[PDB]
Amino acid sequence: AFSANGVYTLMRQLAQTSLYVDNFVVGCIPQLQLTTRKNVGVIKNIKV
Amino acid sequence: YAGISSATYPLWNVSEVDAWDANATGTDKRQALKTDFMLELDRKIRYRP
Amino acid sequence: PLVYTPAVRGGANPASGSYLLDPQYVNSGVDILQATYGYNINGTANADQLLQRDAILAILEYALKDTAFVNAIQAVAAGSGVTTPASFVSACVTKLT
Amino acid sequence: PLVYTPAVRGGANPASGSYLLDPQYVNSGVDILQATYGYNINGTANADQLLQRDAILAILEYALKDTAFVNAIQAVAAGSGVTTPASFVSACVTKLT
Amino acid sequence: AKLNLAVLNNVFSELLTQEINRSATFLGLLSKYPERKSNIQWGVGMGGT
Repeated sequence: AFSANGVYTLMRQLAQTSLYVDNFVVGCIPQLQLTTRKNVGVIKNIKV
Repeated sequence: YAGISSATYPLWNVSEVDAWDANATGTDKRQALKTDFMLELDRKIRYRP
Repeated sequence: PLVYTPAVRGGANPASGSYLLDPQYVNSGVDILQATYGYNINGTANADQLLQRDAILAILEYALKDTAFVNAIQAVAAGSGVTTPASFVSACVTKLT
Repeated sequence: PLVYTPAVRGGANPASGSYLLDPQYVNSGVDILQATYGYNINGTANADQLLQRDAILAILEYALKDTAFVNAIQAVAAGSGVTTPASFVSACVTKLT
Repeated sequence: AKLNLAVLNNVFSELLTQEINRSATFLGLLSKYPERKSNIQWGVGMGGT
């Protein structure tokens, strides 16, 4: 998996059958983290 | 968001300013960006250093 | 019926096999539980064992964390015929039927 | 009155307080738990929570491994109104009275 | 039936978060001095002439 813009994504070309098909796929597996909830401030719903 | 819940341990909460007044008019109350929301939010950030 | 989904937020059906439990605070907030949960290790689940895995996770995510459930299981351990703690778990089955 | 000891053989009262459970096999022996149990983390156990810690460990060791208790908690999860499992514990706590 | 789901070790990351306001601001500006006597004595001069 290459790291296009820091996100590690596989390519994994699928299995061919008929000499001109070339099925590809692409995908990654993410997660987000918010250590230290002290710094965070929100204003909930202002107008629009 | 983790094992820690904001009910048991209140040191795991954000500073929030809810701009939805409980009794103003009826039908989308929605207080609209008073300039002192941002320094009533800044007071809460100053406590948790 | 019963419509339980696994209560951890992003780890419902892990491919690694180890469903890791979120830490509870079981003893009215003075302790911690901090378990895991492996999946199928002696075959597969034959459509009864999905429903029993559906109910073991419910009594372990939500019930021990609760403060009113533990006061009922506290009073069962004060009964007149509850010693040798394998008759404790057969005393509550007669209460659950 | 329940006369209960920690069921692991040599690890009754540990030094750190991280009482590590031995793994019991649940769901008619198809999957594993591998839990722990941290002791006093938000105070002490104030002479009443020694009786609730007495019964959480009893329902975690001698109950989920037993094959009649897991069918007793299965039949509660097949009734009417037992959905959204925060109410599954409420229909189980009123049956234990 | 994986051959290594049962034997796994949960390892943490080297990341600890402080959530307590242990700040000493007013103690930070007081000109700390090493007194070794039994009580501090000075003189306050009133009037009367």
